[PDB]
Amino acid sequence: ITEAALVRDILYVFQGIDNIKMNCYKVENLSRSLRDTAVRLSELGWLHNKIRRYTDQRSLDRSFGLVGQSFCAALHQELREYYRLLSVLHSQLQSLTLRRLLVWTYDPKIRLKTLAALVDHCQGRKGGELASAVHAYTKTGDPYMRSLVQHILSLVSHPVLSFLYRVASDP
Amino acid sequence: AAAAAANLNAVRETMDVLLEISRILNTGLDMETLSICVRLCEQGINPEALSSVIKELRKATEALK
Amino acid sequence: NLNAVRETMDVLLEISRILNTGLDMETLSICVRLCEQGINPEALSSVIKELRKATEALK
Amino acid sequence: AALVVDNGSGMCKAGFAGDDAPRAVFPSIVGRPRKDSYVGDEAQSKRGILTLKYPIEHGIVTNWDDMEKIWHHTFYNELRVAPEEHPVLLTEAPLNPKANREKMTQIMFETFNTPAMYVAIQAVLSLYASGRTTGIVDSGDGVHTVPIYEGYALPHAILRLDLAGRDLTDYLMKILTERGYSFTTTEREIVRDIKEKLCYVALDFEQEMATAASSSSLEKSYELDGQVITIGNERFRCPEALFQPSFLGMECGIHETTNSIMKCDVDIRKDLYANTVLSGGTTMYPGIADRMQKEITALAPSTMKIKIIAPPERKYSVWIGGSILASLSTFQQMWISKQEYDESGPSIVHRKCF
Amino acid sequence: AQELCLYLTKAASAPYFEVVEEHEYWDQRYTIVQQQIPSFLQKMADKILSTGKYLNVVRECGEIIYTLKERAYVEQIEKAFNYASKVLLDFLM
Amino acid sequence: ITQLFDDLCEALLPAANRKRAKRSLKKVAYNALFTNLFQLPARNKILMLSFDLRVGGLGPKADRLEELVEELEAVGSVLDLLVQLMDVQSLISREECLCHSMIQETLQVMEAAPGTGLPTVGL
Amino acid sequence: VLLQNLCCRILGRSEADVAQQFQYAVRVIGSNFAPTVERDEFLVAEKIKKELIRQRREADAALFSELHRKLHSQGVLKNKWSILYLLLSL
Repeated sequence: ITEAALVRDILYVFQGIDNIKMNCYKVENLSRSLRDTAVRLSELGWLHNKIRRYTDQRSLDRSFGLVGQSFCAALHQELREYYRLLSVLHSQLQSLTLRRLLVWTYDPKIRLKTLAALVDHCQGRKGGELASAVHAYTKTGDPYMRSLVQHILSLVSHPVLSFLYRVASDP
Repeated sequence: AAAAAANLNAVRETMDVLLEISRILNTGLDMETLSICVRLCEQGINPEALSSVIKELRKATEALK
Repeated sequence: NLNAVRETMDVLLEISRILNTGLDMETLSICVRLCEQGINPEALSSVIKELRKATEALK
Repeated sequence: AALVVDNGSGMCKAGFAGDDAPRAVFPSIVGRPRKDSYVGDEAQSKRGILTLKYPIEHGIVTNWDDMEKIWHHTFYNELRVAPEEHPVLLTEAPLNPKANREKMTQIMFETFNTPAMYVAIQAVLSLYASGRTTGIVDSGDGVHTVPIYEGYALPHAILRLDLAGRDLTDYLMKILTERGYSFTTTEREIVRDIKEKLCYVALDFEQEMATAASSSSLEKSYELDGQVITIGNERFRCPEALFQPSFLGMECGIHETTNSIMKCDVDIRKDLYANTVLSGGTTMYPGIADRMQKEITALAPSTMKIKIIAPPERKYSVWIGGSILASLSTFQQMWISKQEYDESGPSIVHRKCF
Repeated sequence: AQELCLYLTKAASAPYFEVVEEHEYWDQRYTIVQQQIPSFLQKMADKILSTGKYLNVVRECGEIIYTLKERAYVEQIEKAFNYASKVLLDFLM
Repeated sequence: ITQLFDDLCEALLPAANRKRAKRSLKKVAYNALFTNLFQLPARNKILMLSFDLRVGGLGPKADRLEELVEELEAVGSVLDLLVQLMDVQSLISREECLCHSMIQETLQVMEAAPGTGLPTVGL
Repeated sequence: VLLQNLCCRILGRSEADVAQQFQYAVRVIGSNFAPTVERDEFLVAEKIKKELIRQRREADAALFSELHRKLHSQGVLKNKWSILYLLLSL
């Protein structure tokens, strides 16, 4: 199995579409130096699933509220960009290798680390209680995360400040 | 030199012939105004649009006089 | 009056946005208030283009 | 670094070209016992045991021996630099006698051995600081309306008014005393403070007097030893003297003097009217810009566009203008070098500093 | 490796210099912890605690760089504590 | 006026010596202000720019530029300062230059001499 | 800027005075910039002769034919259709 063939499948495992198959993306031959680097790279694609399932399962039911939409519709502007990176990486496959990917995808291994762990801390929260559980992620100090989550808060807290400028009501 | 003076002659001719076609057609234009309307028509401009303007500014200069 | 001078200052941002001038909101209020003093605007066109020039030599 | 030294009738301002403000400001005084010579704040602090001299009392240097001491003080005490190591830009009053310009030049090169120097008119520097080269400008401590066109002051149209901050301070002492208090002693320093902090120029004198006479709405308190005193119509009556010198027994106000414009060529008068710039500590009174606007408008043709420019930093606009000028690329060729001085002598200043 | 360990501490200190522990009648609100003292600010361990403390009894009512043999930050703290009191003391008179 | 030039010099200063550059940039403000001082209506200059708008399309925007200067009448020297200073095919041609300006900005570093684009190796 | 000189030639004024008309001239010229009909100097010529003949001025209809050739002889005019289409209208 050539190294180029692995670079062909990995660019798909970054999305969910599976040599590399589906919780770790167990790869199934080739030398040990190749399987190890694929394993870590393939697993980044698995994260992308956990963040995609939420923005697809909750984009189905109509009883998630008005805040749960501006959150589920702010996890997409932070995904189109992840679809622009996959665009660029594919145009060069026609040269890049495994050891060259690690530096390319070292940063989106973190943004896909906060978002894939921001949708688990707020699972059953709807309404304002969700805008209060994506604010408990700002007390972090890490200048790269505190400047990412402090942007999703600026979108999730827009519907809340829409009622206010216009608290449980009773029908 | 010379080719820069031969062009200033071939333009004073044409600007003198267009002034003849202008008087036998009895357009109210004169030698000064007519040199503006020629320059405009060189760059490419609708004479159906440019003539509506002149037919208007001349129609408003009377309400002020 | 401060409500009027806010609107007149807010409209003036757009005509500086579609004219593709690099002036952001802060540098605009600086230049508007400075032009409001009475300085000739033909000179201000040169200081901004030079401050932006020496700023680029750093980067 | 080049030095910028603003020689004031009451306060000298000194610093380095390129800076936004002077590094030092001190009284233009030299004192000797009634350490042999005292200059600046120290002379003032120990005035009790000294006889004070004011070598540039009205803007023009009258005693060069003490002026030299003020400059020595400026370099070695205030700025802590050696003049022989830095070019020096000095300021001068409008209508400064030609002989004085040569004297200043000779002293800088021969006494202080400056590597380079230049002298500029105070009013011109203030205009530069406002971003202009044309306009009419200066009220300080001991003494001008200066029309300037394209960077050149017009000497024939310059007017001098021997009425400034010092006179206003003494007038305030007088009217506060008439009120029932008593400010008469070299108390003058206290009143100067009251003046700088609580005075203002009324838009309309009579209306303001009527308001103060029928209510306490214009009164302000000032604390001395703890005694709190009240200042009423004196707040605006004091600076009113700038507009009506008769209050001081003097026979024109600053608005009328700003006559200077009428002495200029008719073709540049509109530029002056549209660019009347205020400078100096005595132009710091709140309300002075609007009052000038109103008064000039009354004197000028109804069709004239009048604009009074009052920079927030006008108290030091002379110095700031010097800092700006000395920092200009095109100005470097304008300095008088020690070489040029050795070649042509003191009189070169007339050609180099026109 | 002295340019490096200055690049870390310049970035590992922005969170601290943007905020001494608090509690929940007023001498037990904020109290100095003795261990976590930089031992080069030990000279001013009392002016820091006293500087922010005055800012809170008014708030609820209604840049620094490290250099060696140069005290540009020790002087920078005194320039703020000398204002921290002049806003509260005047607030009570 | 001596301060309004000091606040102007702060805005154009890009955020990060920031204490001496402001002192030197205030020179460039003064060194350039007095060059013009040493050496025509207002609304007409907008129309001459309104014309050039309509020619290259975008008519309604030009009908807006004139809509505001008509209400700004009921200040003239301020607008005199401002005048001094296929819908789908363009989409697919933008998201293609990005992938040309994203694989280039990083392949110019991935393949070079060891230690060129790296800043820590430059120490 | 050239449209504003025209408004100062026809109406005798300065550009600071006449600005309502120049507001009406940008409305018409703009959005009507591109030429709407195919351009040919032949058809426009056979309509300036047909017009001077209709006024019993048959002598100037054969003089124009000699002035329209000189325009081609010198060759400093790029669009000869436009300037004739306009001179005929006025």
